Order: sequence, then C-alpha cells, then structure tokens
Amino acid sequence: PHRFRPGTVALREIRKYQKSTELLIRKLPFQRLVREIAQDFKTDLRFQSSAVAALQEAAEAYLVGLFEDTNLCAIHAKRVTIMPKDIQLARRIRGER
Amino acid sequence: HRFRPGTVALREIRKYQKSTELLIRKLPFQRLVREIAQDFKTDLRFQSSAVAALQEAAEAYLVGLFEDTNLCAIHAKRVTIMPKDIQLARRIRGERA
Amino acid sequence: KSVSKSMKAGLQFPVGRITRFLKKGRYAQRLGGGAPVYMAAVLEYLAAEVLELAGNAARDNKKSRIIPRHLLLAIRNDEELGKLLSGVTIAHGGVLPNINSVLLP
Amino acid sequence: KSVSKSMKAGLQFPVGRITRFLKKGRYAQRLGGGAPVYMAAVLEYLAAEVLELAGNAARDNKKSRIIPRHLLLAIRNDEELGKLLSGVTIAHGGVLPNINSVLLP
Amino acid sequence: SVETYKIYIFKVLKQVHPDIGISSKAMGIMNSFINDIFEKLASESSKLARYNKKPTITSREIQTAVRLVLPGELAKHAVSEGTKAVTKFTSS
Amino acid sequence: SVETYKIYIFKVLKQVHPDIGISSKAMGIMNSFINDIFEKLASESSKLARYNKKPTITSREIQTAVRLVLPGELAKHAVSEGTKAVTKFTSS
Amino acid sequence: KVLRDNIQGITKPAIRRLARRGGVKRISGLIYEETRGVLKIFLENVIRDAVTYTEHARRKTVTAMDVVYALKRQGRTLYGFGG
Amino acid sequence: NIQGITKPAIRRLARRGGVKRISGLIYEETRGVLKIFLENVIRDAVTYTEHARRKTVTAMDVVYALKRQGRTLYGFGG
DNA sequence: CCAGGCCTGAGAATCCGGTGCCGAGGCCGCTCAATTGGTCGTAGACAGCTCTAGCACCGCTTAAACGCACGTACGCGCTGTCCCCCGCGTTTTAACCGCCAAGGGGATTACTCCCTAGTCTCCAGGCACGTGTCAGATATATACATCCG
DNA sequence: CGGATGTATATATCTGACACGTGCCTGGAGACTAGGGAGTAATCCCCTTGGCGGTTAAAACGCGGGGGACAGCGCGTACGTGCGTTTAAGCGGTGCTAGAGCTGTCTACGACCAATTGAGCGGCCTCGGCACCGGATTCTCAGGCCTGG
Repeated sequence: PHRFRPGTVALREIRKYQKSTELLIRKLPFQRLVREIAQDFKTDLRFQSSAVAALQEAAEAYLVGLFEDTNLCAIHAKRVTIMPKDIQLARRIRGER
Repeated sequence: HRFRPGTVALREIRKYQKSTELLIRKLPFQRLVREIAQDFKTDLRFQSSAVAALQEAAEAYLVGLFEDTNLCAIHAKRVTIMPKDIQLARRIRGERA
Repeated sequence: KSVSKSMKAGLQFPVGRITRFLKKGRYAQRLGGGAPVYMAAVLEYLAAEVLELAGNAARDNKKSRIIPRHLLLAIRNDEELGKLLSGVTIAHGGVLPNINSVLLP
Repeated sequence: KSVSKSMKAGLQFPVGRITRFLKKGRYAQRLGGGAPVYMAAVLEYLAAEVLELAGNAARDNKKSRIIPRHLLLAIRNDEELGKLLSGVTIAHGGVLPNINSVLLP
Repeated sequence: SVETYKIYIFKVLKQVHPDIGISSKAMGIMNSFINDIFEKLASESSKLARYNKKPTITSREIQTAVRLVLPGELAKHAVSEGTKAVTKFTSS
Repeated sequence: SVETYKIYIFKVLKQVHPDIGISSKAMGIMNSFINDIFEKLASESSKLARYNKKPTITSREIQTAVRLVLPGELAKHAVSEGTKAVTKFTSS
Repeated sequence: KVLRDNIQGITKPAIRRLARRGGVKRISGLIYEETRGVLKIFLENVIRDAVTYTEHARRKTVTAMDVVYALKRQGRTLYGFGG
Repeated sequence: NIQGITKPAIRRLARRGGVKRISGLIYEETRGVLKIFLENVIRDAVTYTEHARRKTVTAMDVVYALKRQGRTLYGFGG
C-alpha cells in the first residue's frame, strides 16, 4: 500500500506545528504535575486557571527554545537525530544546572 | 630533543590556569580601546583604572568563550577548536542572532 | 480653558498618567517637567513602530485584525525589535517558521 | 548608656549605617525597625561563610593571608556560592584548573 | 477599575493603519509591552540619578536612559521624537 | 572620606580564622560583594513592597527577599540568622 | 488527595510535538526522560518563586501575577497575562 | 590597532580556557568577537560619561556598563 | 544488465463560496483624576579657582613576537554494518465538555493601638595619617617526576 | 629506562605591604511627640475544588524496514615545536596643560494644596470579520514500464 518515505511526515509536522499557535501539552496532566510540584513546597495550595495557563505557556516556550538549541548542537555534531548529550551541552552553555 | 605535540600545550594550560596575571599587552589594549572610543565621542581621555577594568572584563569574557568553544569542539569529536565552534557557542549564549 | 499636556506636546499618550506613574513609583525625590513628555513620546513611538509592523503582517496574512501571531511575527522579523525583546514570550504567538537547510531534502 | 544597635543584636556589621543606607536609597516610604538588623545579620553571615571558605583555601595553599585567588577558588568550589556568583568575575582571580579526560593523554 | 493603555494604542493604530483593527489578546500584549518599557526606562533613570547624586529626573536623564536601553536606530528615532515633543511643550 | 566595610569584615575574619590575614585587594572585593548583595536584597524588597501596596519594608520583606535571592541552604541559614538577630534585638 | 507520578502526563507525543515546533526532524528514544527532568527542574524553580510571592502576600492561592513575577525573576518575561 | 591582540596572546587566553589545539582562523574570529564586546561596553561607558558632563571615562562607568551586560566586576568599586 | 525518464495515480495543501456566531468597536452615564492659578523653598546653572593626573615625548633594555623549517597527529572523507526510530493500523483510556453543588478564602470595611518619621542634643566610633616589622616574592641551587629518544 | 625541562622545595634577604597607635569630627544613639499604617474581627459572594458519564480524540502497542549513527581505516595537510632575528613593550624621568573637583550666588523650577471639570472606564448591544466545512483545483511524492545506454 501507500507509504511515505521517512522524513516527509516529520517535515510536514514541523511546518504544521510552526504554523499553529496552540498549546501542545494536555491541560489536565500539566495541571496535575504543577499541583504535585506545588504541594512539594506548601500544602493545601489553590491555583488560578490563568496561573496554570501562564505556567503552561512558559514551559512550552522554554522547551521549544531548548529544542532549537539542541537541534543546533546535533547539526554541529554532523547528526540529524537529537540525543540527550545535545540537551546537556545546550544547558551547560546557557548556564543552567 | 623535541617534545611531542601536546605536552607543551598541557604544561602551558597548567601554567596559565595556576596564574592570575593579564595575558594581553597593556599598551596595545589601550590603543585598541581608544580607537574604538574614537567612533563614539572625539577627544576622550581615559583613566588607568578604566583601562584595567576593560582589560579584566575582556580577558574574563574571552576565557569563558574559549571554555564554551572547547566544549563544542569535544562535542563534535574534535580536539581542535574552530570558528564554527565559537559561532555555535555565541548563538546558544545569545550574542549572535 | 483646560488644555491637556498631551496636546501641548502634540502627543497621544497620557502625559498626566505617566507623570502620576513616575511619582507613585518613587523613582526620584523630584520629577522634572519634561520627563513625562519625553517618556510619553518614546512610548508612543515604540507603540507606533510595533503596531505598524504588526499591521503589515496582518495585511500580508489577508486579515484585518492584529493578533498575537502577527505581533510575534513583527517582533521576530524586525532586527532591533527582536534585540529589544529577545527574552520575551508572546502568548498565543507560536514560533517564527524556520527549518534548517540540512534537514531539507 | 549609649548601647549600639549592633551590640543589642550581637552583630558586627553596622546596623545604624545599614539603616542610613536603606533610608537614603528611598527603597520604601517607611523602614521597619527589624529590617536593618535582619539585613546586617544576613550580610554578616554571607561574609563569614565566604571568609571561612577563603581561609580554608589559603591554608590549603600554605599561606596566612587571603588573596583574590583564594576568594575565587572558594566561590567556584562552593556550589551555592557559585550559583549566587555566576556572572561575576573577580579581579586577579584566574580560573579553576580543569583539563578534561579527552584532552588528557 | 483597572487602568490600561487600550484607548491610546487604538488611537496610534488608527493613525498608522486606518483600516486595521486589534483583538483583546493583542491589546493585552501591547499594554504589557508598554508597561515593561516604562519600568525599564524609569528604573534606569532612577539609578542614573543615584549614580550622579542628583535628586531629580529630567529629560536629559530619560534621554540617556533611552540611549542605554534601546538599540541604535530605535534610540536615534526615540531621542529625536522626545526632543521634538519637549521643544513643542516648552514653546506651547 | 569613602565609607567601607573594612573594619567589620576584618572583625568577622578574626572571629572565624584568627591566624589568617587579609589583603587590600581582597578587602576591596569583599566590600564590593557586600555592597552588591545589599542592593540586590534592598531592590527586591522594594519591588515586593510595591506589588502589595505596602509603604513599609520590614523583617518579613527582608526575609522573603533573602528567600528569593539566595540559593536553598544559604537562604535557610540566613533566615535562621536574621530571625535570631531580630529576636535578640526585641528582647534587648 | 496526594499526587504521585504525574510527570508521565507529559506523554511522548507531547514532547515530540514540542520538538517539531522547535524544528527537530529526528528524536532519539532517550530524549523523553531528559526532557521530563528538565521540565521538572524549570517548573520547580518557577513554582518555588511563585509560592514565595504567594506566601508573602498572605494568600493560599497562586496567581498569574505571581507566575509572571517569578518568570521575570528567571528573566523569562511573559506578555499577555498582566503586568 | 586590532592587530595588537597578537596570536600568542589569544593562544594564552585559550590555554587559560583549556584549549589543547587551535585552528588558524580562531585569531580573526576572536578579534571580531572582542571588538563587538568592547564596542558594547565602551558605548555604555561613554554614555555614562556624557551624562556625567565629563570627558574622562572612569572605572565606575566601566563597572556600571559591565553590570548592565550582566557581567559584574569586583575590585574597582562596587 | 542499469538507469532514467515521463506517467500517473494519489493523497495533501490550497481556493472558494456559504453560513453563523460572538467579540470588536461605538455610544452613554458617571466619577475621579488631571488641570490651573498661586505661593514658597532650594537644586542647579553658571562662573572661578586650583592642582591631580592624563597625555606626549624621549631613551635604554630586553623580553616577547615574527618568520621559517620540519614533522606527525588529527580532521575528514569513505565504507560497511546493525539497529532503532518512523510511519501506519488497531485497541484502550482518560482528556474534555457540560452541569451542578459546596464552601472557603479574597476582597472590603471599621476600629484601635503602637511603630516609626521628625527634630534636637550629646559624644565616641571610624577614618585619615604616620610608622614599625614580618610574610612573602625573588635570586639561586637542588632533589624529584616525567615523557620522548 | 636516561636527560632536560619543568614544578616544587630549603633557605637567605630584603622589602614593601599589612597591622597598629593617635587625633578629630561626623554620624549614630537617646528622648519625646503625633499621626497614620498594620493587625484584627465580620461579612459577602465568587471562584475554585470535586463527582459523573459519553463520545471520542489522542495515547499506547505492535511491527516491517530503511535510513542513519557509529566504528574502522587511510591520506594529506595544517598546526605544534624549536631557533635566530627583529620589533616594540615596559620603565622611568621630564614637562605641560586640559579638565576633574569643589565653592558661591541667585534664580528659575518644582513641590503642594484647593476647586473644577472633562476624559476615561464600566456596561450594553448590534453586526461583520473570521472560524469551520465540503466540493474542486492544483501541488508535491513515490513506485513503475518501456526504452536509451
């Protein structure tokens, strides 16, 4: 049957998700994770929907920027595939611990 | 006799990491600073403390940049550092757009 | 008999409100008369530049309202604006379309 | 009868001088009575920590006088101090010795 | 009530592009941008007044704060606009 | 007559390591470090009293400024030291 | 109710989509654990600052203003939620 | 005057940075990067001096500019 | 025996006209913040004076830099392999929407008490200056490690 | 495993930087007032948390496989290393003067308070720009057949 050669769907997904402006993380799982991290600090914390939306936007933007840097490192290493060492190098150069 | 390539480099690395002395000639750095400042305001006088501060800042910045460049070179499976490594380091840090 | 300070400076942004904000922010013990006018002029200039590029993006995308996507496209397409707002995230803006050349066939 | 604020709090840093600095910086309209004491306590603790690490480095170098090299070694070897002081460069301090295994023979 | 720059941004937008509107989210982003630039300028003016031991903030302080906070071309046009506005205010 | 922290830093050094001295450059560095931490804490206290409509800066403001500025264990120990100092001041 | 092991809610397709938005063409199978750890660290930092602001405000609810202030603390200014 | 930053000086800076082997074009790249850095810092320092109604650039102005770039300097007055 | 076409099926992206919906943009009422005219106090613009230090210059010394030769370690291109993401189909599951209910805390008001700014008055801690002296940098000789021949 | 190049070391030295004594003046401390801001107690009601089910879109699982990472190997050259020569940095002794730094005046600029009024904010309502969608049209994508090589 019909079969896209690998890479074509990846490029199309890149184009689609760079054209779109919608949040790529599921809201309920993100909210649950945020509340877990919060109760790790102060018990019985309420949240606002705007606060959770702000956290989700910040997290998505941070991850996309980190993935751009990781892609740059992978291309530098003469690779198409991104690997955890690329993320580690990017974070080390940026100055994150 | 002749030392093999690398031994003198390592001894120089240890020597210049154990020291705390400026590696750039003071008068050439002063002339470079004055030349650069000539493009902002004519007839500027300087202070020796000001030129010393600029020299310290420039040396620290270049040392950090070369550390990041070495990281990139090792990532690319190399011992040699190259201009592409400096460009990648600056791109991740944010100086280069 | 009452002429607003914006009209005297030939500006749109509120000189009086900027004055009140500066005085309430406790930035200095005393505030000059031309400081609010200057700051209003700078702010309106910046807003006009951003809005002009955003409207250009909206017109290019065959629309008639400026949206966060248009604002982000303007910011990331103007070199000086992106330099000013390098570490700023625009909500509901996405990313500037960019695919590295090596990844393309 | 003139008991110093520093003696009243068991501190070395100048509570009165810190009060004057806070009030002349116009950080707020009013300054609480415990704010200068708290600031002096925190500053004295930080100075004591840095000086203790620097003196340890000086002893490890077989010297009886702290130098900027000792200060920088202490700051770069303490994790939290390095996190606090990361974009800060120290005059006449150099760098930590670090040659990676790839470079080493 | 909450105070924003919606009216003023709408006036500027109708000056530059008479036939283009704007959404609520875009207005929110623009209001945040204006507030951010206002803080980034006022804090710098305050710190320069502290550095020079000067109790007052003046058009000169804001001019040098603008030169410090904006890139080249933006600073040039902003200084021109501010000088023009201050000259007009003094004349009138 | 420039005001510095030389005497107090010397006293702290003699209280910690009595057999180790200090150089002029090292004292300059320590003075700069103390000043920088002071402005960081004070500025984050002002930008924290401003966001709660509070005209005053108190021990609570300084404590939360310390928590925001310093890393974890360092802020914990600093908070303990400040609480002890304020308690002694109130008792005396 | 105590919450446990919620980091798996950031599924493999979500990480893949974020990478695709970032321009990534091929993703290794070990990227997801590292990405989950990095996201956890970032969220811990931002939430710690947000809870510090909330606790200073004598409040039991976190606000978008608190999150925005935390993101300025990290130098990650966010437009569109106030400020 | 940029040529005053000689190849041996850049090699010494690299050694303090931990570089075991250097390529040819690294020197030109380093000169360009140093020129950009100095242009930024000197621009801010000259702005401070002009606001001070002075003609001499002071170490305090240089330190304040460096603090603006997020890279503070301890030892010259802070 | 290999390729290199056009072919040509074939899904995907684009265009287009229809319809519907809810948010942008204008109008109205009100209220509260900006404007104005006046007075009082001091911050700064301006002009002088002085003397620190910044600049220009010269000459001597020698230490770092330049140029060139030689060699070998490494960057890079190529090739083979094996494996591990990718694309696609099928099954599962819990995100999501809608609706409702409970209650808890954020916002607001009111009252009271005490904490701090302000002003004056006294006097000792802190800073600049002078001077003694010892930890360390330096010259020089030496035992010790080590990497290349 | 030798040797020369380096680091480190033991000891003299000599030294200039660090530590201590002393005088003075400026900023810190104490006392009293008064006034506004912080803490506390009530109350409202709005937003946040929590339970359900249903349809369903997205996640999870499995599998063939093909494209890419990764290791190995050989070639050429570019960089490291060493030595002779040259260039100018560094020191330091002199001279000059532009300009930092502070002082005095006096004046214009800004703070401050009361009354007024117009601009901007909340609320409301209608309509058209935009999200969605199914038929048509074109645009890249991928395997294939007979002929050119």
